[PDB]
Amino acid sequence: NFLVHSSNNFGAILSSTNVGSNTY
Amino acid sequence: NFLVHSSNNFGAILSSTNVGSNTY
Amino acid sequence: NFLVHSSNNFGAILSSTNVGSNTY
Amino acid sequence: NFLVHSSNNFGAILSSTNVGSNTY
Amino acid sequence: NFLVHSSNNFGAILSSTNVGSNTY
Amino acid sequence: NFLVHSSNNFGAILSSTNVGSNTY
Amino acid sequence: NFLVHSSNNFGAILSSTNVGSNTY
Amino acid sequence: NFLVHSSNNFGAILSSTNVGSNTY
Amino acid sequence: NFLVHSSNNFGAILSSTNVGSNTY
Amino acid sequence: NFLVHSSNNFGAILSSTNVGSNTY
Amino acid sequence: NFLVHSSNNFGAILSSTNVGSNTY
Amino acid sequence: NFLVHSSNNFGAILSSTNVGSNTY
Repeated sequence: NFLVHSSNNFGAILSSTNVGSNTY
Repeated sequence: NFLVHSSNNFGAILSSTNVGSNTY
Repeated sequence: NFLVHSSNNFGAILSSTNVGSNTY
Repeated sequence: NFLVHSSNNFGAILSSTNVGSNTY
Repeated sequence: NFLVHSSNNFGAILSSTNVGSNTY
Repeated sequence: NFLVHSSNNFGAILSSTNVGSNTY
Repeated sequence: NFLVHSSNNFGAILSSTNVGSNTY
Repeated sequence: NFLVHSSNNFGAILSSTNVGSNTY
Repeated sequence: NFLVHSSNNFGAILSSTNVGSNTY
Repeated sequence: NFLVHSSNNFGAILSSTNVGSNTY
Repeated sequence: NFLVHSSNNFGAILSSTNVGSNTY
Repeated sequence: NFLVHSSNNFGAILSSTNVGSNTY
């Protein structure tokens, strides 16, 4: 069992996450 | 069993996620 | 069993996800 | 058993997903 | 058993998905 | 059992996360 | 100008929507 | 100008929405 | 100009939304 | 200009939202 | 200009939101 | 200009939000 995980990133990443604004 | 996972990214990524704004 | 997964990205990606705005 | 998965992307991708706006 | 999957993309893709706006 | 995990980052990353603004 | 919209639902509704699984 | 919107729901609703699983 | 919006819900609602699982 | 918004909820609501699991 | 917003909730609400698990 | 906002909650609310687990 030989397992290899490779992740390479070379680009700018912009992330906006909004969770909420719910009225109950 | 030989397993290889390769992920390469070279492009700018913009992500906007909005979860919410529900009225109950 | 030889398994290889390769993912290469070179293009700009723009993603907008909106989940919500439901009135109950 | 030899398995190979290759995915290559070179084009700009724009995705808009809206789930919601349901009145109950 | 030799299996090969190849996907190559070179064109701009624009996708708009709207699920919702149902009145109950 | 041979396991290798490699993560390499070379791009600027900007992340904004907002959780809240719920009225009860 | 008098306008009235009335929607009444009394039956169980099951909806499954799958958008995707496209290879480019 | 008199406008009235009324929505009444009395039935169980089950909704499954899957957007994605696209290979580029 | 008289405007009235009324929404009443009395039934159990189950919603599952999955957006993603795209390979680029 | 008279405006009234009324939302009443009496049923249990279960919501699961998953955004992600994308490989770039 | 008379504006009234009323929101009343009487049912148990369970919400699970997962944003992430993306490999770059 | 008369404005009134009223929010009333009487039901137990359980919320789980996970943002993260991204590999770069």
